[PDB]
Amino acid sequence: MRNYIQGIDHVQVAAPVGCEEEARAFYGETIGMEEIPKPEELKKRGGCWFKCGNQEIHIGVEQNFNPAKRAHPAFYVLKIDEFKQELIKQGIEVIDDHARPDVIRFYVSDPFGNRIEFMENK
Amino acid sequence: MRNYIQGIDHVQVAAPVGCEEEARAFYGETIGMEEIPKPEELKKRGGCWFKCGNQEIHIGVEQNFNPAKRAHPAFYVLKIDEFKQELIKQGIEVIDDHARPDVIRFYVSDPFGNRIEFMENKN
Repeated sequence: MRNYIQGIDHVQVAAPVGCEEEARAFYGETIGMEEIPKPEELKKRGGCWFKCGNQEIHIGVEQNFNPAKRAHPAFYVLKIDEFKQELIKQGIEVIDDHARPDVIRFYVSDPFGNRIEFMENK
Repeated sequence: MRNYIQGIDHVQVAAPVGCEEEARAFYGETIGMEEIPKPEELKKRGGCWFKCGNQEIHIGVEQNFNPAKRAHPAFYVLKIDEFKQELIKQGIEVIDDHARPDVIRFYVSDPFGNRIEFMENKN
């Protein structure tokens, strides 16, 4: 078979109804992603989209939300140790991980309890 | 604040213990992604990694696996039309989505019940 898949366009992360202020304050303010406008048709669904490099993260509203604690997206970060201190400074709780040896990584939870990984190569 | 975040490096998709054969059959054979060897130190954890463009998908083993039927990763596809009919040819069930009119897209479930989305911009 031919090679159709070109990469990850975006990841969708779930959140409850009314999540927007908190989503904006964490993804936008705190970790510093740029919010982007949703397509006109999809606005009526609630939620927020944010840009990270050539990819996006779509925070989507769910009727019966449960956070994703295991499966999760991993974002590549420049200057990870500087970024991490910027998070710690803002009261974000971080969890370091040394299991993968040529990579620096840590985990955080978004305001809704969803697992996020940040990594950079050593 | 400076702009530290560069992109999505990978997505971790959960699966049960013993999933490797079924994961390779679907992610590798069916959808056609290239299997990537895991770091030596991580072998014992089970699971498999597949390449997609400058990104990866990591299938990670979970004893307490719960499939992600709603929140999911979305993969960009060239010639999605033709990709979709290649999946149907192989007996894969596809669920089209027409809500976003600038984009063609559809969902499938992997063998463990996780939702995956495929999309392409319209020309």
